[PDB]
Amino acid sequence: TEMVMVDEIPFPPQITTAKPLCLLGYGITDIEIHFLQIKFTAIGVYLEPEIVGHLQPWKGKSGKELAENDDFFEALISAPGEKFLRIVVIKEIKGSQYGVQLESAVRDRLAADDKYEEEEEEALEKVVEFFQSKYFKKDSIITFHFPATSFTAEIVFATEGKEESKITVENANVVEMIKKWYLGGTRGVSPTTISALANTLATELSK
Amino acid sequence: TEMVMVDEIPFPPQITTAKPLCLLGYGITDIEIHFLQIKFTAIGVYLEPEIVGHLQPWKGKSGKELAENDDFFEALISAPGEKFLRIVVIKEIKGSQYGVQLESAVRDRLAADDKYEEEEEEALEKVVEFFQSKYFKKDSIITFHFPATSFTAEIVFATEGKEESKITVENANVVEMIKKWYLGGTRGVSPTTISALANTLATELSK
Repeated sequence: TEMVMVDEIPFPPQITTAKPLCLLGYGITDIEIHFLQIKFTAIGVYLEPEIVGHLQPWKGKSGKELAENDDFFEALISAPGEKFLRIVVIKEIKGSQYGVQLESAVRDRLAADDKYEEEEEEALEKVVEFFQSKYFKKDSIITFHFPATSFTAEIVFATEGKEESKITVENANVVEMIKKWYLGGTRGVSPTTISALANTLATELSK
Repeated sequence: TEMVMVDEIPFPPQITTAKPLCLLGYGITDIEIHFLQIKFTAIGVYLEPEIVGHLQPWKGKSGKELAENDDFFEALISAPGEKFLRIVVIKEIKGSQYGVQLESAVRDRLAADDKYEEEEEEALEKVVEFFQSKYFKKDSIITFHFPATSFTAEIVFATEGKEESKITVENANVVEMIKKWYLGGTRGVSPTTISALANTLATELSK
């Protein structure tokens, strides 16, 4: 089966964790400023096809109204089942620059919920340390696997030449805010990914 | 004599037009966002040493107070004498992306002064057309020469391989707003260049 080209970067149409997962959304992170676009990463979102059954309260809704519906994305983020994010570096950067973008996104959300406590701080520190020790060359790959059987996340960094590097995040709140960074509707870091997911899910939910 | 390294790009310490001109300020254009710096261009500002005599109303002022003094930079922009800007591309871009940044900076200033009239529009169109036909490879060089003897500007684009390409801007108002884009104090496109000029001129004005 053919790779899906996401802004000229190949993505598998299916990934298997504990279950077969389908590519149901993809997009990029970028900035458009001074009449210029600069692309940072490409993203693929992999979900169980059965997620359409968990999202039946939104059947008949269009992609445009699902794209602006933060309750919908809240349900998707918390739906039961396996989930997997695949991120491919476009602009080379220091690992610690992604670390701090992540840390700031997670800390901000924890603080807003008053959940920035000892365990969250310790878990987030371990994630920051993990990225601090990496260099994100172009086509490097970060993956976030969210298993259905625990409120944890396994983070893998892969780059040609080196062996895969891995950590497991054990704090549920930190794991939730990582999911929200990428998947929280109008607050997601990648509006293109949100629109693709929302359009793909609206179509599946109409059937 | 040694080249002056401006963020790893060489700049002559002196350029000769109608008169010998000294490098009195240099800096970069950049964006700092998402905990990351992206550098667009390096700038050198070349002025007659005699400009210190035209700026005597600001003698005894420090670099920090000259850096926040828009009357000072207004006097520098309009002072008599030869002036030369040298811009070296760091991030490769389309010519039309610099064209539109320029056009938007000039048009905005003309509009604020209600000077966006037929002649200005025609002159600015010719500048936009000039850049539209170029590709700004890294280390390409844009120079703006402002002669003391007319209210005009000669723009030169140079890149290795190709011959120099040149146009002459004949509209005084457009030429003034180009100078202000780069040199207008707290409104300049390059705060680093402003600070360097202001510190260099403060020191010379103290002698």
